[PDB]
Amino acid sequence: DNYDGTEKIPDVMPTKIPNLLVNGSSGIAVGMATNIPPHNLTEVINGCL
DNA sequence: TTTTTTTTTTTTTTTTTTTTTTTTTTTTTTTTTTTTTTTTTTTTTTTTTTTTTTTTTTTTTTTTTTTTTTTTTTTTTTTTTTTTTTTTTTTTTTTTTTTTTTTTTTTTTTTTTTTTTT
Repeated sequence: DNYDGTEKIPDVMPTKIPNLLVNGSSGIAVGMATNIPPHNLTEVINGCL
């Protein structure tokens, strides 16, 4: 449920694409900090297979 | 195949101008110091009956020096003109209202790289 409690939000998307490796990410947390480069979708799917 | 003319951007560094850091003078601003106002009470001042011996005004008459007085000639007063100040129509500029068009900034958090100082 959302902040008001009047509507629902997904906890996680049911992805088919490996979005983390594919599109990458970059963010600055208080203690941690992530920096993940993008990747090619065909190569990542071959690795998954 | 060798040799000859011309064209411009650079070795440029110096003159002129512009931009950017500076600090004397009249207009603000916080402080201390002197003018205003309200209570207590307090000896002290001040309002009001009675008696009293006083000292200045009103019977009457006197004069003299200020009140009569006329007249010459000044000189303040009034007239016109022009300048200086005051005051009010006129104009200009700016601000606010509510729907529109556009934009612009300050910080956390981590991790890695430049970019100065020691």
